[PDB]
Amino acid sequence: ITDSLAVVLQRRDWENPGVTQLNRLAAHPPFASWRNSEEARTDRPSQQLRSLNGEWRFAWFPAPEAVPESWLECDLPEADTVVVPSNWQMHGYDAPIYTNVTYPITVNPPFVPTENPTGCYSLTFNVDESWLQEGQTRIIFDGVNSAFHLWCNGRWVGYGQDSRLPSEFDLSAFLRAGENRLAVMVLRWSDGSYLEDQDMWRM
Amino acid sequence: DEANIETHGMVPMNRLTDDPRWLPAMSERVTRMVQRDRNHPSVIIWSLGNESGHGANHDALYRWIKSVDPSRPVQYEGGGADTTATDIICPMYARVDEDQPFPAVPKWSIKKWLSLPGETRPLILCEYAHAMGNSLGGFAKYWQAFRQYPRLQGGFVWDWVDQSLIKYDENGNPWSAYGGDFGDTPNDRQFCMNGLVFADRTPH
Amino acid sequence: ITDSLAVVLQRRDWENPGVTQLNRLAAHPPFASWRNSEEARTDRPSQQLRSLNGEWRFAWFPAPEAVPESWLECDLPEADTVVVPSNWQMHGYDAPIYTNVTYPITVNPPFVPTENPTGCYSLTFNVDESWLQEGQTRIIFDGVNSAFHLWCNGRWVGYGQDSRLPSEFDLSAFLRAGENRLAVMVLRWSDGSYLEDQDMWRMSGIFRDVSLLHKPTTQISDFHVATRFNDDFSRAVLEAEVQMCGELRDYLRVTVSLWQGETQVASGTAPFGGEIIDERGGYADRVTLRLNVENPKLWSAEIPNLYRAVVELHTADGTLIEAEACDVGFREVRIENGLLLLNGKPLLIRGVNRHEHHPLHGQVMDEQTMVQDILLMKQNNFNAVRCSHYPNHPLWYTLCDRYGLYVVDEANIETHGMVPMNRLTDDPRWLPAMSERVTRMVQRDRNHPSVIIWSLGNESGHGANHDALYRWIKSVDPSRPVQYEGGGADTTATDIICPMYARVDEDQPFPAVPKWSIKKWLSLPGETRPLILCEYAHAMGNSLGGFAKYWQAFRQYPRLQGGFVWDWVDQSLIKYDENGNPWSAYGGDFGDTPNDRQFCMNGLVFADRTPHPALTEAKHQQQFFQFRLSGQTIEVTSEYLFRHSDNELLHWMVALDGKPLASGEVPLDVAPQGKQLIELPELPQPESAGQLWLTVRVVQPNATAWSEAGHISAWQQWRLAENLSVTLPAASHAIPHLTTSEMDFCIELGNKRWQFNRQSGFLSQMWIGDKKQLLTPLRDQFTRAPLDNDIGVSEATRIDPNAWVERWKAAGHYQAEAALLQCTADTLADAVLITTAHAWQHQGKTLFISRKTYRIDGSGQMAITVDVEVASDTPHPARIGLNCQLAQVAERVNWLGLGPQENYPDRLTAACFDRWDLPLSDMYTPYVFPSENGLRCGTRELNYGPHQWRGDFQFNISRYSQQQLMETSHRHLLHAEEGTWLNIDGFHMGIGGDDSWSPSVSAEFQLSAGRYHYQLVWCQK
Ligand SMILES: *[C@H]1O[C@H](CO)[C@H](O)[C@H](O)[C@H]1F
Ligand SMILES: *[C@H]1O[C@H](CO)[C@H](O)[C@H](O)[C@H]1F
Ligand SMILES: [Mg+2]
Ligand SMILES: [Mg+2]
Ligand SMILES: [Mg+2]
Ligand SMILES: [Mg+2]
Ligand code: NA
Ligand code: NA
Ligand code: NA
Ligand code: NA
Repeated sequence: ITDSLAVVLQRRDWENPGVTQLNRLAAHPPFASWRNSEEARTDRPSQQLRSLNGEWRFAWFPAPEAVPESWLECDLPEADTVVVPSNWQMHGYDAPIYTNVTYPITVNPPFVPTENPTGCYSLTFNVDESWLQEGQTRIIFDGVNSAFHLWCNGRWVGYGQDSRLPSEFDLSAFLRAGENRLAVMVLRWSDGSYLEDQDMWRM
Repeated sequence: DEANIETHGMVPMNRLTDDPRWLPAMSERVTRMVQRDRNHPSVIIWSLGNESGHGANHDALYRWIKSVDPSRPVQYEGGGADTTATDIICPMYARVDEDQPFPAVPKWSIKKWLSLPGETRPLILCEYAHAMGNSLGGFAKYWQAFRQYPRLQGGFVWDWVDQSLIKYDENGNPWSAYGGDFGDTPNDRQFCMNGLVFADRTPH
Repeated sequence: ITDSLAVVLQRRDWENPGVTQLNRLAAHPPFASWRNSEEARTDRPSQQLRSLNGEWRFAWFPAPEAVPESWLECDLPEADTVVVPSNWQMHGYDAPIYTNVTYPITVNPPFVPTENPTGCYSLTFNVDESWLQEGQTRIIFDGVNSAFHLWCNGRWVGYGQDSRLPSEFDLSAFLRAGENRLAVMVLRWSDGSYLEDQDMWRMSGIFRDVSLLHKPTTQISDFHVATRFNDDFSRAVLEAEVQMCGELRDYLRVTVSLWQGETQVASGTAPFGGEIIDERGGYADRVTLRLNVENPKLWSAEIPNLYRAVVELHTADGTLIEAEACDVGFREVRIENGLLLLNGKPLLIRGVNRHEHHPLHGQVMDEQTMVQDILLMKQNNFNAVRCSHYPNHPLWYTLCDRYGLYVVDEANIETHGMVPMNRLTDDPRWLPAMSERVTRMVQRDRNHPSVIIWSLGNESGHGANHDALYRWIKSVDPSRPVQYEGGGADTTATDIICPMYARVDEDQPFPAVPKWSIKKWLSLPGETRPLILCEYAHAMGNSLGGFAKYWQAFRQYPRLQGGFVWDWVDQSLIKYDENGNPWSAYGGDFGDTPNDRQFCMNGLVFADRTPHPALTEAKHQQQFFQFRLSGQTIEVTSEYLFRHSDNELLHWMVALDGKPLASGEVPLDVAPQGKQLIELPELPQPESAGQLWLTVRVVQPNATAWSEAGHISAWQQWRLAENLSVTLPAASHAIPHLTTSEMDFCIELGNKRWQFNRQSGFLSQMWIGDKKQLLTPLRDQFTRAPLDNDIGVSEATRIDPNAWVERWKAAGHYQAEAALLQCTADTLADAVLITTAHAWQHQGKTLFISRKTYRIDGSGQMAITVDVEVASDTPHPARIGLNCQLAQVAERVNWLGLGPQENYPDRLTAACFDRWDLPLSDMYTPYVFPSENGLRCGTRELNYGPHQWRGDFQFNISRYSQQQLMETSHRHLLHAEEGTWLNIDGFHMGIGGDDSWSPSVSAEFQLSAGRYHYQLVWCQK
């Protein structure tokens, strides 16, 4: 219930420079968690590290509000299957903008426009329970533009800003053995946007 | 390595950078970077960001890094390319011999810049020789100067690849698109194409 | 619904350093929103400003969760009516805690404990709708500890952290005409708590003012003032920067006027829009004016010259939108070439640290008190104060501005309990939080002239966050230097070397963060900064020993620019006994755990603002006039930088052993930093025997704003001469008669009789007539009821085997047994002679040996001679003297020696040698935590009752045995003993105070000679 959109979006974290993250872990150099020296030594691949890149389900909305509560629970009918990672403008969802100096949105920090292209990404996956027993399990987004909320198995997890750095969260307490489902709600505009006026395509 | 901060559209440019309220946000942007990348030998300079004027938040951040990672110098062009927040004079587009004396943030000929009273820093252009379209005229002037003045230690050309996107015609023919080609508004058109190479990595 | 607690508290903002506020407005100097220039100009009261202080409804809960949803809606049945502002522990809701270092809660940032005392405050009020129509209405909390949520008319509004700064919110959209209701939920613990580990009582609530402010939609959002001068201060520039909020229109104007009372000194008007600042342009919504001022009058703590500045936001036609104002001081603070200057001159800080504390109100402040403090300080020669360790109540600054005191503004950050101390300060994650704490302060206080230094906080180690912040300020406000002691007192984050408790000449070389002798500190290779101690001379209990050493050094070393004593007032609270009797309480007195006991009492004054004796020592060492005596000439030197001795009278006087022979008066005429010679009239050359002493005092004929007429501001005395007595006692027509029992010896002479017990070897009783005179036999004494300093602990937990007391105890000083080695009696031609020798031992060790002679003559005088030997290997004893309990009890006490206040060997410079007479009561110092006190040194003659003692000693006298004192923890528990207790010391150890958690008594003050000798004469009238 407090995991409810209605509730979560109430705060409008994306319109507050004071909130740039929620429950996001601390930063650090790259980890693999090898369990064998040699492997690490030779840069092999670590099994404690797993990619979630691939097909995912996507759905676009003109606004966060328009997102339907069910989304949390169940995938949409009208959802598409998409490759991650990617930029949604690249898939026809909306337009990429090429402005230099001038902000794409109206200048009224820390406010973002009411119509803010929301992208609901979801993904269902499996987890070895071995992981579920001992240790700690976190998820990592190397890059999400510009802002976003996150749920795991219906449960609200956290929030993050800054499109260029990684975001990490402890999933440890939301995971179930076997089948899990992530629901990431991503926003075009955020207060972070005011700090991202680079002369490039806005995606 | 450069922090993710550009407030270029603000007015004046440092509207936010000079505001405490934004300090935390900014802060995160620097700290985190550092935290993440500091072990790579290729990173040799830290940069606070780009075109965000010059504000106190900058000074504070500059300092922070200095304290945390003294192994690398810090640079930042905003607000004149020679502020208290930069270890290197890193202007963008300063001419070899001509001065461009804008108010508040003039761009001196780089040879002159070095000699200003009290100036002691090295100078490296953060941006030079705009490679847009049929360009790069005058490149050699720079090289020569760089070669003759010790304190002129080079620069970074702007920039590598054109920021063009592919589109298709009815015949499913691909073509290079730029600003406004997506009905995107507002837009700056070709301005996103300043590379030395074409998006496909084919050389100009 | 989303206004629902259930929902709101879901987030648990108070357990997230990332969230320090929600919907809180921006910081700024104080606004009133006057709508009339004159009013603003004269500081009248603005109607757009309304106080919500008063009766409010309160209810307490063990936890936030326990709060009931209805609360939002309706007041509770079980609610109480309470006064705001206040601290709820002060009303019995829960306990106040007195812990120093150790955090009250468990260390697990950013987590607070589950049981967290919640206080629900509510208030219903009315609003003129006029306000409701146009403009903007916000509310302001000057102080709420530690964190809180807020609702208005059922609607959730915002959240805030940092107990020491104001929180503002726009109410504009929640107000209804007429009846409104606020609901504030306040929490004890928050993540903010981790940044608030100050050594003080841990309290909570809405302890500072609550108010409402009505402002135009288009208003003045902020402004700053700055003064620049020529090389000689012959001319200045006032520069004001103003910012506006609202919508911008070309007919807008700004006017800034400067007033000197009735006089308008300067004015300037302009339209918004700044100079180009960068490639994008300037600030359209700001404007900066520059006013020229010729021969401005400077502000100083010596002479707080003020000006009034008015900022009017108006239209081009003349219509005023609103006004704001402030007092302005023309002064320049700068560090140049190792020195801290003010208006070009190098300062000498006579400072003190001060907390916002009231014995009754807890942490709630008021004008009345504030002023009191100020007055006192000023009267005691203080010129500066440090806001240990958070921004103070706003009024304070004004007062200081007006009265004249230099101030150090300090950010609200102490993480003392962390480990290592900089665990958080060195963490980026905490940077934002920290940041807010500094930025906001600055934003708020920067226009006050009294603030001359910014401080980043206290005892939080040294971390990068510090450096960053230091820098920030430097950039934003270059007008003042920044200091910070953490991490060694000399880091990159401080402009001044500001250690705490560094000794004058001794080094304390702790690892990583050694404390060098301050003279040495300056000379370290590459060091160039000035040094000012942020804390020195711990005033806990009977302390301040060694104060003068500091003063002297300060005076001799240029770069030593003073310090701040720690600290002003004891942090004691009042309690009541069953008889509804009030009494001073300290740590643990509320069952508070954990606690640091007396540790919260380190003031120069008692919570009621009653002075400790130490205060005087301070007053004297800090005097602004210095004297030198040469021949018949007195040299006077002024330590004023800016004023002339225009309210000064010098009274002098000569006395012989107390007998005044001549006195005079001379008006002072000295320039700041100048000398004045005073020629003395031929002095009297008494024949009589005794000591000739000269004494001078400085008086303020006329009253001042902080002093009464005839105030004494300085004094000094000198011994001119000595005429030794060569006379002899005339013959007695008789001589005492000795009688020997088996049990003792009896000396008789007239009505007089003396008895010495033969087994004890002591003078056991004596009679005058048929009246016994003693309840206790006269005997040697080598110890004292430990002083705070002797005990020396800073944490209840940690005991120092090196503490004096520890050593004394362990040595058996407190329990050694006397042993008669010998006792003899003999009859001389003119007297009777008694001889004794005792040994004090402990476990086979002989600690001391005492050898005496008593000689009674025909005149009925008893002369005593004492010679003591002390084992080289025993710890130096606290004292060497005698004691006894007299049967009698009298009203007054009269002596010829140093006085009149309590004075100790290492704390007696302020004392004067003269003849004093006081009531017995005054001979006792009611230190809350009791110990040895009331001593007076350099006494030659003492009178009590029919008795008289002569020699050269120190003594104390009261109704309490040392044992009682030593055994009672609170002043309120002592009770007078049967007669009068008298302690006569041939010698007494110093008291120390460089710090109170280590041995701080200088060697020159220890009883280390090994051999001591003293004599006395006892008689009656
Ligand atoms: C330097 O100039 C180029 C112009 O093409 C870009 O705008 C960069 O972002 C700027 F830093
Ligand atoms: C300096 O020392 C005193 C000791 O009584 C207090 O703990 C202050 O807070 C500290 F800064
Ligand atoms: Mg935000
Ligand atoms: Mg740009
Ligand atoms: Mg918080
Ligand atoms: Mg402390
Ligand atoms: Na070169
Ligand atoms: Na470009
Ligand atoms: Na000095
Ligand atoms: Na203390």
